[PDB]
Amino acid sequence: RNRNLLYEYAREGYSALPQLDIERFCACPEEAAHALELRKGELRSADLPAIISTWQELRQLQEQIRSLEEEKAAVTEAVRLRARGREIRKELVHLYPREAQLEEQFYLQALKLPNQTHPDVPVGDESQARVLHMVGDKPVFSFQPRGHLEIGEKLDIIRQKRLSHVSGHRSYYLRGAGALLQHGLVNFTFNKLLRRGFTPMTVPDLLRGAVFEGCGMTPNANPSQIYNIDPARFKDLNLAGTAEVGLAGYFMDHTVAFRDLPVRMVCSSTCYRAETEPRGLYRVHHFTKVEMFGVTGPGLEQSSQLLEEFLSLQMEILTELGLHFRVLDMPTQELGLPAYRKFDIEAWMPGRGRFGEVTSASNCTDFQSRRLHIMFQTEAGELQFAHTVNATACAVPRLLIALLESNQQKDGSVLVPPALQSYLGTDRITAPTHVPLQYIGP
Amino acid sequence: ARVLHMVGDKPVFSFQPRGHLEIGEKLDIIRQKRLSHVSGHRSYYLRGAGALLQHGLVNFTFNKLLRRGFTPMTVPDLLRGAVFEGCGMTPNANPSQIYNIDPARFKDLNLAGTAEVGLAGYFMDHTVAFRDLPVRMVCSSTCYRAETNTGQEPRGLYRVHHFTKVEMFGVTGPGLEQSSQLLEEFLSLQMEILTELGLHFRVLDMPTGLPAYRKFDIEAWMPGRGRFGEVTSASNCTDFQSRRLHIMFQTEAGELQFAHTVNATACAVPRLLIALLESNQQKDGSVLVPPALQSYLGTDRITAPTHVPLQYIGPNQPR
RNA sequence: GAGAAAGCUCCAUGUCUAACAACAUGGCUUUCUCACCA
Ligand SMILES: Nc1ncnc2c1ncn2[C@@H]1O[C@H](COS(=O)(=O)NC(=O)[C@@H](N)CO)[C@@H](O)[C@H]1O
Ligand SMILES: Nc1ncnc2c1ncn2[C@@H]1O[C@H](COS(=O)(=O)NC(=O)[C@@H](N)CO)[C@@H](O)[C@H]1O
Repeated sequence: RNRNLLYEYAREGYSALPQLDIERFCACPEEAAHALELRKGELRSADLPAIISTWQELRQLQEQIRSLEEEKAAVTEAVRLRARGREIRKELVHLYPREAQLEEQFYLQALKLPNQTHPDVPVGDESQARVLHMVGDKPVFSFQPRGHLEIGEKLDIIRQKRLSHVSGHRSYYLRGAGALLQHGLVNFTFNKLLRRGFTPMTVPDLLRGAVFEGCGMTPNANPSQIYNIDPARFKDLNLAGTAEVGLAGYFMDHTVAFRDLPVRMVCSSTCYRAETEPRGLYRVHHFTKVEMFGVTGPGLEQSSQLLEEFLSLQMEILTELGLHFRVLDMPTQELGLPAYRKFDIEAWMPGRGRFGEVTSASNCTDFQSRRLHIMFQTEAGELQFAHTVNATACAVPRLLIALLESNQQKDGSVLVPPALQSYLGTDRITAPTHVPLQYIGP
Repeated sequence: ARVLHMVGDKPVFSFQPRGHLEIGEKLDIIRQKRLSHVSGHRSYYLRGAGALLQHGLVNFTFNKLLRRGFTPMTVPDLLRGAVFEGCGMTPNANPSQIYNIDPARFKDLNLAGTAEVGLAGYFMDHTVAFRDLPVRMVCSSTCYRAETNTGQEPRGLYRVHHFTKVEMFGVTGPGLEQSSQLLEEFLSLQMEILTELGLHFRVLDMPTGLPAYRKFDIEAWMPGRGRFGEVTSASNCTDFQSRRLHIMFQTEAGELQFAHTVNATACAVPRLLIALLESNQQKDGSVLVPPALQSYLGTDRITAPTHVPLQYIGPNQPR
């Protein structure tokens, strides 16, 4: 019916069993209950005692198993007593199934537990979320600016009409200047990060369920938003929600030299979200976004500093583009299961009339590393778990909407910012020379 | 299988040719070790110089095509079954190259085998003005192939489930001559691109697939493989993608007619990477970067990465 | 991609053993087969 793929992975032996954090907060039950309630994840404080009790029972059984194994090893070495060995073997075999079942039940419930919440994260809804700062101002417009979809259809750059038969609902197409603008945006962000020293990386779109669970997303659920391929054609294959999931999978079960840390990887790849607005590019099933994900040093201070640098990069990119953007700290309620600290950057959209969230940065310091066993070995040779920070530099659909609506004009021409001016080759855009398509459908 | 043209000279190497995977692994650009669970089987990761090469090649080809007037375009990744049927690919058969989304979760949703299916969907049931013709648009998107052969060279980068492939799609006038000349132009453009890169290559003509009326196959000589490898496939089509999808173009008279479709591949990151790495292979394992791509990479000669390669701490290791 | 074989290029879960090993199930690494490259 319902079963995790991480416990199955550890049981089969594919990867080392993850190290849970229950022992970390077992010291004070009230603190953990308060943090979990504030996060308001799927698990609730009401159900925490059952998980803790099962864990304690599991620990006692494991200690007993270790003692019996030690006695059996001692008798075996001395003989190398037979009746005692037979009795010990019978006792251990009888106890083993029960211990395995107990472990399965406890780990199944424990996986649901979310990560620690940073004290400086406000508690409340998205509206309750605090605003860090705003760069730029709304452009003055003599007349009401039109919607991005309408401007796109008028210029024929974006085609969203009559697409159900071909691409299904919420499907969009980019043509002409729109396509060049998207390519220019991806290349401009890539070049800026490469100059900053980010190491380019490419991640496969298809990924297995274990990696997704480690990332923290729910791979299979009734309302699940991740696309899963048919089991008959292929088994345990899912479409990457974001590039960071692929990068995490690449880093799963591997070590990095201490000198290399911090490691920054920039990956550009298509992301498919089920997302189960009626029209427009605000909600799209698939889109292309450049993603910067980096694994920092063990120190939490280092992880936070890396997240701050990523935020600075996002701000510099949007300032260069010239869009009006406000950076607001995400609330505890929406932080999510795998995110410690999350920053949301919303770009003003005149046509939409509301700020739109386009960039999200998440500190996965202890959840993703523990789930996938990503660790960094120090010079002495010890292995220390490494914090991972993942953020999105830019998304073509949201940035296209913001740039088009911000630079729209009365004649219908859309101005192009100077940074993308070199890539496009035209200071502005004009009505398409080519005749727009004619619908001949019955 | 006639050889229309042969260009370039085979490189001369004192030492024996080295496989692309070995050169990449020593250089660390591409890792394909114990990636079964993480990314499925026969997937690949490009890092360091390899990623720069992939982005550089796609951007260089895109700039060259745009200079010639190609209208840039992007297509939706998810496509419906009817679109695939029109393009000549059928997912009904058990062995298929088209990934199939779960029917219960979503109905009739299939990943784009190639970018051509997306572009064909764009022109479905629509009429193009007789003056716009011919119309050539270049779309760059990742393409996923459902089945990659494991019988030969399984542990190789040559065949992969997901590869980045620039695709050029061009609609032409009613005349067969128009489509043929358009395809000829496409072939000349791709040949020029290969010559700029410097890869030795031979272009042959495929006899008679069923959807394509005519075909052109470009194979690039790779030293590490030691044998010719197909790198591009441009295949003309005549009133078939349109006649299946009901794609028609309105002439000056206004009569409805079915336009011809020509599809060509500007470049594919995996085969080009193999040929580029192998052709410039050096004694120390370093790979020379052609001057054309020097600006994009920005490094004259690739050297061993300073960062230490990743070690495996997973349970499936001898102890 | 499908099937099959082997243990190495070995790691796990179990049957009789005081216990190594020996045989099973599965993973991984190789090898042998039948098949698509739109
Ligand atoms: N249904 C959607 N359709 C199109 N674009 C979307 C959609 N949802 C979010 N986006 C865009 O994609 C970005 C992804 O941000 S996020 O999913 O919430 N966070 C991540 O993906 C983490 N991997 C960041 O490292 C958003 O900021 C927004 O710009
Ligand atoms: N398994 C594969 N892995 C990576 N690239 C591939 C693969 N198969 C084909 N290609 C790329 O796609 C090119 C054309 O082969 S093809 O997909 O069967 N034919 C087409 O793509 C044309 N119909 C338009 O793309 C190849 O030369 C190569 O560049």
